[PDB]
Amino acid sequence: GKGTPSFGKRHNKSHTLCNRCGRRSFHVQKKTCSSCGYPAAKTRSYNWGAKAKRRHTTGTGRMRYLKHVSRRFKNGFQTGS
Amino acid sequence: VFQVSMKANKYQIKKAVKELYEVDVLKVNTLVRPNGTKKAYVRLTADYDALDIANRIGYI
Amino acid sequence: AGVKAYELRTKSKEQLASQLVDLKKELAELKVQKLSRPSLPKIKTVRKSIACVLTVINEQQREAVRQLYKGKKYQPKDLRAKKTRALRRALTKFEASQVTEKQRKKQIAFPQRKYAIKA
Amino acid sequence: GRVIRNQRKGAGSIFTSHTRLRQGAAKLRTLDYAERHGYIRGIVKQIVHDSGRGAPLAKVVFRDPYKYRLREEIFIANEGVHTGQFIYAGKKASLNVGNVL
Amino acid sequence: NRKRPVPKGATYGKPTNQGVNELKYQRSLRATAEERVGRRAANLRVLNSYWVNQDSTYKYFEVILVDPQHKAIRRDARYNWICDPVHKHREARGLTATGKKSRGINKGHKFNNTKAGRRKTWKRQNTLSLWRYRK
Amino acid sequence: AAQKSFRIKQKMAKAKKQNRPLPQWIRLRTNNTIRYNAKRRNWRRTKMNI
RNA sequence: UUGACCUCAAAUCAGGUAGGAGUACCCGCUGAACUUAAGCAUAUCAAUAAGCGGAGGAAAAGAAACCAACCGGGAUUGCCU
RNA sequence: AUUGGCGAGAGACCGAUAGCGAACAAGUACAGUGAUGGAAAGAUGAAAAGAACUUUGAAAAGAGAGUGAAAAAGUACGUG
RNA sequence: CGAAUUUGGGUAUAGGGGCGAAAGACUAAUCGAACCAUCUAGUAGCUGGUUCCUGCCGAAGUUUCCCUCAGGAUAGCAGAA
RNA sequence: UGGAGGUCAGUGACGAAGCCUAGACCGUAAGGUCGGGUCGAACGGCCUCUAGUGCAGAUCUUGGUGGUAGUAGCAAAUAUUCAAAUGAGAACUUUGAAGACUGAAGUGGGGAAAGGUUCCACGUCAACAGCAGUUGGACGUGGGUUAGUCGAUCCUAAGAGAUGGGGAAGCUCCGUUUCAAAGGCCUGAUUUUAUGCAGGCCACCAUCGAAAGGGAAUCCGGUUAAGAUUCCGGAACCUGGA
RNA sequence: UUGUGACGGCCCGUGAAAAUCCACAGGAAGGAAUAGUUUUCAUGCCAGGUCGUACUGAUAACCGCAGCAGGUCUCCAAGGU
RNA sequence: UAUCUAGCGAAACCACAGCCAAGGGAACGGGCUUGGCAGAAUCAGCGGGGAAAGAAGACCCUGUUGAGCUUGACUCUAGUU
RNA sequence: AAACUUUCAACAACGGAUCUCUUGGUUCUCGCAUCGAUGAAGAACGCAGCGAAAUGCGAUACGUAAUGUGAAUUGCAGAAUUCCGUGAAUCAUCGAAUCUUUGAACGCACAUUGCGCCCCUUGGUAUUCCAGGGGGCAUGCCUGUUUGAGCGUCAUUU
Repeated sequence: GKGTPSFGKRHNKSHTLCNRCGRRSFHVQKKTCSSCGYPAAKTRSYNWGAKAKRRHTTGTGRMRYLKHVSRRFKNGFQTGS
Repeated sequence: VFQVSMKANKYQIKKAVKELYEVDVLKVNTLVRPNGTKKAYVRLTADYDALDIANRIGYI
Repeated sequence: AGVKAYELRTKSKEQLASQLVDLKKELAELKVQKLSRPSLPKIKTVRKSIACVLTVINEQQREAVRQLYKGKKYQPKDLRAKKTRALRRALTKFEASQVTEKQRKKQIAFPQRKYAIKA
Repeated sequence: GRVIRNQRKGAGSIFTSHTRLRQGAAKLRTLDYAERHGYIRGIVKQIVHDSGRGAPLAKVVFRDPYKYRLREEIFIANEGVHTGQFIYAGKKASLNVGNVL
Repeated sequence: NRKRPVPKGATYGKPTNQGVNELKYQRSLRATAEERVGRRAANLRVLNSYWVNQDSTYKYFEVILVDPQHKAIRRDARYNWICDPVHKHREARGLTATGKKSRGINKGHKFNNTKAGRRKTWKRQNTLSLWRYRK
Repeated sequence: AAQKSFRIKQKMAKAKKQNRPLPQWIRLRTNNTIRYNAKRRNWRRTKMNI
């Protein structure tokens, strides 16, 4: 049959983790990530995928530099002490 | 038996044990403990006592 | 307690290196103690002291290289301003204020007058 | 309503040739100087079966006229050509079986 | 012309959009030449271009580019305007001479569709302007 | 598998370290509503499928 | 024999710059169909959705190869009409 | 111009099946190879003062107590 | 049941496309055109539902036209002012 | 009915809203008011304004709950029994004694993919193991994976894929040696220099692609709660260097 | 049972590459009584980094919603009839 | 196995429910009318009935609803000449 | 007049409705202009005396430096002689730093924690071999420096 025996037969990963995003969406044979588009220069995004943009947009991580750039501008990008 | 960092290799472990404990090690073997931390077994030469070194370090 | 940055600055570079190595030794001993004992924050205290010594050494080295590069253009990129990429690409004040001789003569001859209407 | 077999053959993904066991392209040697101004003597050294082709191929060896080294060529074997045989390629070669006049 | 990049000429729609072959690009060959040259020399700013030659297959143009980070151009106040950042990829935005010609930016009754921007104008005349006290 | 890569080994190490019940003193911290580890995993129940 | 000029190179040469993120707005390219026409093909949806390239705090436009036909007005933009 | 970013002031708006999917460890748990899909889940009490102690039971718990204005507030807790 | 054999792994072929010793078969339980998101709250003369009370008045299934015959307009019947 | 502007200087912790009540009164009715219980913080009448304003249905949505009903059923894989121990409690745990089966293309001993700690020890039965459980692949806490010789790493196959270059408005496409100026190691001059040098030759003309192809080299014995061709003891070998 | 060897049969089917390692042609250069030629003879010295390594591998550790009579590649294989 | 016990324990379906004959009725009633009758609670079977359950009949028709395919339908189109 | 439906001046259940509340959303208005090769956004690992998640951070790791305030943090411990002070703080501000592996991601590759080359230093009786520490090596373009190639072409004889 095409159901339970076939699901038993299926055991070979076609996607693995991608370097750009740890999403388990890097196609091994295609050598491309189905989620972020790695190794393409631009991150995969689509205007019809608004939920995906919201999932993987700015502010969903650590913001390790912008979170302070805001205050740096507020202070005027000063130098010294 | 020491817990060591991933970035270190056998040469660096040999050198570090030599510098810290002032002992010559005969061999160094390493594994990556599945909690995710390198584990090093270092065997000193016959002219040193591992128990003596461990007691000097502080753990009996 | 924890060492303090002002006496760290007063002390010299050899003293700083020796203090750092003693702090690392004390960290190792205290960490063996932590392995053998339930709980103790002296390890956090020692880590803080090590961080203080390291930042004092770093700041003194950066001040030394800054004084080495003082007065000359082409400073190392770790020493120049980190304001913003766009701001750095933007024109300097002199460049923006630069005007042609024609416009300079025009502005000199015919500036904006401070007139008023009363009577 | 759907693309047909020859149309798929032209795209040729599973319709390419199985070329693993072939012994190389069967071509005559280049026409530089000796083949058009005289003749060059080569030794047909081996006769083998080219997979996918009904004719045997001949590994022949010539001397490079410009540098000290041997040049191996893949000829299509004519009937009666045997191993270790002098074949001759050029304008002034003799009319014999295997020659490249 | 610009052949529509559809497989086997299939568009899957009305005949008007089913036409494939004789469609024309809406920007000029000057415009695409400047765009390609700027994409190559992305560190430069495209100022203008001109036709120099043409054959059956090719049209040849020469495009002038200005170095926005050259110190003379930072100075020499006649060109700090192009040193300014609002002029990044003028050829991509269509701000060059041929770009504005293709956009149709001209004063007059013949350019009522594209005088302040075609899409901006269309938006302006397609908004429903409702006030607090309805007029 | 027995023949893994270091990335997969690191992922399994992180999963093993995370797979523990929450400490009982975070239950006692004031203005806290956490009662259990809601992100708890079992190898039979949920496969991380890395 | 030795110097140039032009064109084209090579350098872990000296110093710089571009990429990428981001769509709320802006400048373009490309571009449908559902739908309406009580059917449907022009038409409509729509010079829109999707896709692509490119900026700024606004962008674009902008000082007439303009509008006019009047006793003429006088860059551009926006609102009421 | 302004459904983005930063800061601020408001409303004849909604009030935990409503309002953003998300008032809460919410783009989380979870599903799919993948694109992607995507929840549920607020309230003890002013204050834990969160039930010492005796007894039955192997124990969980029960009975009696005790705290509390209320235990017709006892983790399974506002009303129910 | 020694082979046009069986099979693991690595590869290539991607949707009006692939692949098919050909059954419209197979293409991740989906195939006479996969799956995902968006256009899209697609359209529906066609089904189903359409949430308090009382009082007063109170019908039509007929005329004409319509790709009109399960529908509309029109006139007629009814209410209100 | 939810909100808003007025007024009742309206009701209320001496109890508002809400909910229950074959208790009462009023209206033809939509409903309103009150009596009695529970409850603890807001709420109402009148004149107006306003709307996301009234449910019995839509194989309506979400959630919860019934009869069926202690019902169908828990019947494939030959099969269990006696005693003791532990335990609150044993058909199921452990030990012994029997009886059996798999019968070496095994119900044995290892491995690949996959899983990821499920391995092991000690506590331990709230939930899971569709009966039970003292047991467990369950829960809690910890321990455990040791290599020059085994693999990866190296090579290339099918194939993938930058560069030069050419298309495409463009995301990107073709192309892999082609219409490219495509380039690194030896006795080395022996001392301030220096893969600049009195010197030398070529022609694969990136890279990725196999834990089953190719391939440098380790065996025995012992050892643990768990690791061993990896640890220990002995005995060897290969590569690189000196 | 496994390995090996010398062989025979089969094909219009004749049953990868490359890395790597040797050897052979040729004679460049160098070499002589306490001084030179051999580290492809023997012995002697040092080092050999990084990641995996536990366990199951299936009527309970994988997939099939599960401790599912399903599916899932392979090595060793005693005695009697 | 069913059956009876100990333990465990669902689902389909359900306007309300469940005895008939005739009548009339949307022309085949469990309910309405006339008559026959009619006594708790139940167990195992059983397959006449519940026009039993499973699914907004797939046969047929309508829709100014599609789609697969064909062609000498209408209008176009890649390619080619 | 037993067991088996209806209703409670009645409790106890199941369940989470109503009511009341709200550090939350949703709309409106106003002000401002600030990402990234000086390496962004986003990932992956790790960092706390007791942390799994969330917050923050990067081997200086729930943070270091500087400034301000002034005596805490608190779930339990821990140094309270720091508490008339160059000084607590899960404080605020924030200008100096640190910033692991990545990522436009940059020595080449990447289902490798794989494989190189250059410079300096140290060790192994070593310029070549190995190891350790530190600094580097992407591409497309612009200006300039040096080294070049082309009977492309001038000055036109040993």
